[PDB]
Amino acid sequence: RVTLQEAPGTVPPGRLPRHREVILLADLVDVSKPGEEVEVTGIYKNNYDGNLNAKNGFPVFATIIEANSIKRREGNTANEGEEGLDVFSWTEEEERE
Amino acid sequence: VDDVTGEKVREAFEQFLEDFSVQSTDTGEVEKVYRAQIEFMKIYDLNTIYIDYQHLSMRENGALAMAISEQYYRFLPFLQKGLRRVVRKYAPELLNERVFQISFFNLPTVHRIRDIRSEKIGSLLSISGTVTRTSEVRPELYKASFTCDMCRAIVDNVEQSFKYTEPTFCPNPSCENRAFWTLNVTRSRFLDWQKVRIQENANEIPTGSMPRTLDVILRGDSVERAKPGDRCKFTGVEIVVPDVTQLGLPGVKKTTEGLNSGVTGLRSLGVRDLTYKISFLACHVISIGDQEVFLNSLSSDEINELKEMVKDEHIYDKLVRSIAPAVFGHEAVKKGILLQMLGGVHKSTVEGIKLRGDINICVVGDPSTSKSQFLKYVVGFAPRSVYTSGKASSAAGLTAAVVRDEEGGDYTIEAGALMLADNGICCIDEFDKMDISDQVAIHEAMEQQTISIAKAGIHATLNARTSILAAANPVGGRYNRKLSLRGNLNMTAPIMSRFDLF
Amino acid sequence: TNVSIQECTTNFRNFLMSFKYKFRKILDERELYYIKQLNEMRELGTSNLNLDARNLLAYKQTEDLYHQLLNYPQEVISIMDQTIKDCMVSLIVDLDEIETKFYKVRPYNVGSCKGMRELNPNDIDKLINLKGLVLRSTPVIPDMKVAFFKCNVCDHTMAVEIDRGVIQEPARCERIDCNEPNSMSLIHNRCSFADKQVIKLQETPDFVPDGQTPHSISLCVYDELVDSCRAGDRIEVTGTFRSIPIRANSRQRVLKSLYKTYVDVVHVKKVQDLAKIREVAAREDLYSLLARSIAPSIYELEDVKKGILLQLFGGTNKTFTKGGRYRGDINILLCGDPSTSKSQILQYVHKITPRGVYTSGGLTAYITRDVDTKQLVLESGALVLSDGGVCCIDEFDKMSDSTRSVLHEVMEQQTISIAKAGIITTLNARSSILASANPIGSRYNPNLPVTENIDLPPPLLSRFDLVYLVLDKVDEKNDRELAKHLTNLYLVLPVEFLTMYISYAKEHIHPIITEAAKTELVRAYVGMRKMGDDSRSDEKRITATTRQLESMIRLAEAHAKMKLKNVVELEDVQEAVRLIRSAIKDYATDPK
Amino acid sequence: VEVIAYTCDQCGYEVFQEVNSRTFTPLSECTSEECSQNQTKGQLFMSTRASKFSAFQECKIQELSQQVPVGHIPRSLNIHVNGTLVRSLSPGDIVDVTGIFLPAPYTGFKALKAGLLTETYLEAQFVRQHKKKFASFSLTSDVEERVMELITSGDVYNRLAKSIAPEIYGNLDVKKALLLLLVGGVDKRVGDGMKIRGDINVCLMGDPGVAKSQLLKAICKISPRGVYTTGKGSSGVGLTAAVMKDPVTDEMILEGGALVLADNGICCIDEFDKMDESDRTAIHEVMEQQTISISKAGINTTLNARTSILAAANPLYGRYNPRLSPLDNINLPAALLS
DNA sequence: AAAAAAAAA
Ligand SMILES: Nc1ncnc2c1ncn2[C@@H]1O[C@H](COP(=O)(O)OP(=O)(O)OP(=O)(O)O)[C@@H](O)[C@H]1O
Ligand SMILES: Nc1ncnc2c1ncn2[C@@H]1O[C@H](COP(=O)(O)OP(=O)(O)O)[C@@H](O)[C@H]1O
Ligand SMILES: Nc1ncnc2c1ncn2[C@@H]1O[C@H](COP(=O)(O)OP(=O)(O)O)[C@@H](O)[C@H]1O
Ligand SMILES: [Mg+2]
Ligand SMILES: [Zn+2]
Ligand SMILES: [Zn+2]
Ligand SMILES: [Zn+2]
Repeated sequence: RVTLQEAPGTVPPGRLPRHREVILLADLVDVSKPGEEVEVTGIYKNNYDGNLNAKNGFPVFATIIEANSIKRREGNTANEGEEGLDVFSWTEEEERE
Repeated sequence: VDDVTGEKVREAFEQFLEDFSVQSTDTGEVEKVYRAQIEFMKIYDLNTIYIDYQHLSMRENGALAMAISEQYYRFLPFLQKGLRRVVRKYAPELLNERVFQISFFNLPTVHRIRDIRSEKIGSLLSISGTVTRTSEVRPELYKASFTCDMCRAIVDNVEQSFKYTEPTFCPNPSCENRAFWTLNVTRSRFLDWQKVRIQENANEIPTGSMPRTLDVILRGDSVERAKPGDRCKFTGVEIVVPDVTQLGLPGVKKTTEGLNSGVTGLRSLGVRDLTYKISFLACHVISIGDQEVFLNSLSSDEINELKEMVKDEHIYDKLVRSIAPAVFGHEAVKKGILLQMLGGVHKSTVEGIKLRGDINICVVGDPSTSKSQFLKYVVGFAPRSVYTSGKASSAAGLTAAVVRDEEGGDYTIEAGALMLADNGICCIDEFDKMDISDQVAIHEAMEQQTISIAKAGIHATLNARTSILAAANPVGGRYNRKLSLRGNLNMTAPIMSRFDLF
Repeated sequence: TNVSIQECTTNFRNFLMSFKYKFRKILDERELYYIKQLNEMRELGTSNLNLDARNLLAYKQTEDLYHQLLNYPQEVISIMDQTIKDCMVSLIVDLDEIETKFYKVRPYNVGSCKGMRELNPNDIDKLINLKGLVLRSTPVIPDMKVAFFKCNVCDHTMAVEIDRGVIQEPARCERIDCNEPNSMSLIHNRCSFADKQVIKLQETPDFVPDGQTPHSISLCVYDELVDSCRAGDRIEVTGTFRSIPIRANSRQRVLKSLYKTYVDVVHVKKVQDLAKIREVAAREDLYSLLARSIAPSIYELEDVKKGILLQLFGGTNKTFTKGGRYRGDINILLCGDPSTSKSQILQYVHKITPRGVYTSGGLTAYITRDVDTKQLVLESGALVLSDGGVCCIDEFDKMSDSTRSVLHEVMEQQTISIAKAGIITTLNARSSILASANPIGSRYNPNLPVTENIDLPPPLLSRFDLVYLVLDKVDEKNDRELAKHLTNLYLVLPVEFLTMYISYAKEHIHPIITEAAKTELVRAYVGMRKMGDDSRSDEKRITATTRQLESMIRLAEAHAKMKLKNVVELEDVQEAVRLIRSAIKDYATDPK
Repeated sequence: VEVIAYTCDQCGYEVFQEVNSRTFTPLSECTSEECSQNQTKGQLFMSTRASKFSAFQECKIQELSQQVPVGHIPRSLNIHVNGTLVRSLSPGDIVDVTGIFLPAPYTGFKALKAGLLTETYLEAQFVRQHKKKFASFSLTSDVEERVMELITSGDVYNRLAKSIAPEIYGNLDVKKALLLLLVGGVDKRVGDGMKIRGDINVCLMGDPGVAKSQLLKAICKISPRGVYTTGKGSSGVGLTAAVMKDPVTDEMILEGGALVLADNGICCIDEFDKMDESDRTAIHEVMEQQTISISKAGINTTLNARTSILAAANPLYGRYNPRLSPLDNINLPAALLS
């Protein structure tokens, strides 16, 4: 599990970022690295919490994101030529070419 | 027990909802403003309704308006029932069963924070202050559905309170709810929730005393509507919140002087004392501080004035004359400012190379020849513009800076004037006395339209798409006609090439 | 006890209807207060009584009630309030305004003021008087008075009274038709509450002779006493003493052997004139007297006093839409060797002016971490606090470097913005600046120009409205005059009248300039332009700037603001031009 | 509390309870006969008027520097005082208390540890204040004949100067100046309220090895109001009071801007060129009996500073020079010097 | 409470 903030390039200027929690199951372990901007496709879910209810005094629930796909987006902002989780991967026909 | 008073106020409420029948203008014989509002909710799938207090005021005088305003919490469900009744009388398909919300606005008066007193609990009120902090938009349980585990019966529509409440009985005769219930997440209905903090303005507060603080809770469509630092007016109902920690919970459990108004003697409290604190609930927030898309905003003046301006023959000759009428002379400076404000096209190559599409202008002159007036006018006219001095007192300076708490895990950046001026005009004054860090960051921010930093384990590339306008003073005070721009100014040669006009 | 219930009420009622302060007058040895005050209440509609103990002490039957009040405060006060509730109706013989209002007393001067350094446990539940300084207040604390329950099964509600905070919960709904025991649920937001507030108080510093530390005593107030005191207030209070056990561990029923002490109070005290204005306003030489009234001890220095008084009067402010607002503030700087008593004038103007902050060489808003409570609060600076007044700055030379730019922001725009911790906003200042500076070295050498000696940026000096120089040079006559004057002091002045006159000038009076003065202004501008060049093509310094123009217009308008006029005259513009050019004539360096 | 009483809600006798331990527990049901009946009659409540109280105060005592064996840190000892002996002792004096040495349970900390270890304290019975008494020059016959002897002694100031510090030789001018300082100048205001301060501000200049520090120690010892400070070394001496974050509750008791006994005190400083900007600004605030008005958290409890200033320092070269003398001065701003 | 690393003046 990992903490996900907002990208400074998309936050409104002079404001504060928002944090969420991301859960990585098997085959997704150590794919992400600290300091690396990423894009995660996942499922949004909610669960109960006690201390969170105690501090706010209202029936509030915590939210987490379980990852289903991860795409690195560090440096290479050009993301229109082709689609996919990775743009540096080749098929057999591309190797033949 | 039938609370007939609630039924009576609900009947009057639905009556003036259905047949208000006010007239706005001469051509507006009968408007039926709330019927038109319901039509709007039909055609756009909205859920909230807005009611003016003044329009409510003259209906039955104080027999209805005061009856609703004073005991707002007492009669809220009756108003909800009446609204649901009229909506399902006039638009059943709108219900496809949904949380209707009502927001009252245009109250006669607004109260200060220091005038908040306990006798107004449950009464409609309006307050104002400076918002200083917000919170994340967390989901909130509103109507829970439960399953009796040993018999798998369904008990739903369980209204909640300031604690997470489970049912108390199982309708199945053979079962007697000895076991507890399992919450059905996919059957429950959640609602938005955000808590903001407000304090007294600098105007009201006397002497050197500390400001008074209050906590406001938003709900529904009014989330993220009060950004920090903005002075806003809130409309809602006074409430009181106890300490849930003393209350029974599944989880485990100035101030040291005590003397709080503790209350004890209940079943669930045991030997614990219950305290209370004042909090405000809000329902209405306001703040007091493509060419075809534009053509879609159609009006008689929109067509006529724009067509006349387009079809004229001496627009330009007039246009420059209309910029900064206060200043005297300086025609070319006005034309240059107009050209800057129009701006240039922005294009990108096929391989991802960006081309700068902005105009940068510098103004040089001897002291007191009305150079700051243009800066002030363009700040007051051009949207999303920021006025800034050349020497900045903050650590952000011009571009950005990194700040971290002492032994604190913040490692966050703070935005400089160039960062705030995104998609706008930055107006720096007194360009001469900039320092080396800014003096070398600017000619990267200008040409490449981006700012990059890598310090103490955090790296980022911030967007700084700005159109800069600057002013300066020649070395020695007065411009020496004998020499040239390079001789008089102390700016570096690469900076001069950055600018487009002088 | 069961003694004061019967006869004390009748005795104090008799002396309520039969009191006269002539008894106190005779006791002093140099009139029916209660009935006339009750009639004043009847014609006013308020609910409030004041009651002094010494007048209560002057009567022989009442001093027994005095002693019984000392022993048993609560019962005596309650029966007194009931007696007054009856007395209103007994005296009116509209009965409708009485049944809505209550009645309370505010006794005072029961005994001598006692300090926190001498409070024996023998004085528990007795009336004492305290003087002190308020340290901190607290937000209003709701207090339970009436409970609101509901039988959730049958949706039936009942109201339950409480006593001593402890509430006896009903174990079953009163409706025997359902009669279920566990169907009763409390409703938090449909009850009734009272507003309790806790005040922290510190002893006055006069009780500590040997450099010890002061002590703090907690206070409690109710209803009308809420928010009656703020931070730094010096008050005197009258109330009873109290003790309370400490819960210690909130999980158990164990109690500490020591009781916390706090005081519950019922009393607090702190520590058509326009006709007179126009009589003064019609005097011909009011200008000189008004200028010389501000500084009674300062010898000579008439022109600077006139300038300071005029800038205290202030100019006009306008915010026309198509052009924007124009500055109405006047800023003055004082320079000279540290032998002029120039700080005394700063203190004079600070205390004379209605609003103003006196600081030294942080001054603006900054986000702060609250000390006692772990929260974040935005706090405004000294400059913001002087909106509409005069901000006094001392030791202007040692201004550091980061704050100076802030001033460069606050004079040319009069609006300071802050962007920290996610908070972006703009704040209004609209303040006047009056500062003093010292030259570098033991003396200010006349040969060197002003810029080097003061060590200030040329633009910051340039953007001031005026500047004054003082040069104390050794001569026989002036030294003799100062010696005589100071020795005579060592061996015609108005009152706060000045303050209310200034307020009236500020906010009732909005004078304007006339067409006639425009010609004189243009002629003066040309005249100071014509001096700026001579018979040589050397291109002499341009001394006639538009800053001079704004200076004369503002000064002339402020002169018309004085004397309660509505349109300017020539005398205003001659006074303004003479005042500015006197300072300019002393601005020359060693050449020329 | 000594005896705690409960009112019984008109149910006859009011039940009493007695506790000597530091932890107390209340009652729930009472032995009233109608309350002892098979159903309750009123809940018992504690009555403050009927119960008996006693004044309580606690202190701690430190070992003297003489009695500590070498290489050791002095220890402490708590002490409890009850009754009429309350407020019979003040911080900063040498006393010899007689009392009872008693144990105190460790269960108050509630750690379930220290199965046999317990804390101990002393209970006061009788105290001799000892030390000395200033007596506020209370008039008495003996000192009256003493001042008669002084009057018969004739000229006195030279003798007093000779009698201050015989250990240091000569230097009669500085001793005469100190004597004139000890009395004070003209004070108590003038007409119209103009401020005049009776304290004299004198500074001593000299190279190291002149025993100006020794004379300063002598004048501080002989003057009851003397206080010695210096640049840092101790932080709670300048710009802050001694009650910062002191109480166990961390109540943050504070006056704001204040110095050490600045009212009618004799501030003595060695190495007057050493202190940082904070203490120098403090002196610039105390100039000419000016009140201290430094605020941090909305406090404005200004301390009325009226003190004489004693400053001893040297030029940073440590010696005098034949060249221009203001170049040496004090290496301090001339405004303070004037 | 005390040691040690980092960015800005
Ligand atoms: N005139 C003197 N008579 C007697 N002792 C003297 C004299 N001058 C100096 N001393 C000796 O000097 C010592 C104390 O002087 P000290 O060095 O503290 O003076 P200082 O000028 O304040 O210097 P520093 O700042 O270096 O401490 C003592 O041992 C004292 O005996
Ligand atoms: N219409 C105008 N024509 C010429 N000068 C003007 C006009 N309006 C204002 N001014 C003057 O121009 C000045 C603008 O400031 P600026 O040009 O930046 O000089 P400085 O650098 O000395 O502040 C103002 O002080 C004002 O007196
Ligand atoms: N003309 C005068 N009349 C009365 N007192 C004076 C005069 N000139 C100087 N003084 C005295 O000399 C002192 C001058 O100090 P000042 O120059 O105000 O200090 P600062 O360096 O704070 O400006 C004053 O305290 C004042 O008592
Ligand atoms: Mg020494
Ligand atoms: Zn079941
Ligand atoms: Zn029922
Ligand atoms: Zn009983």
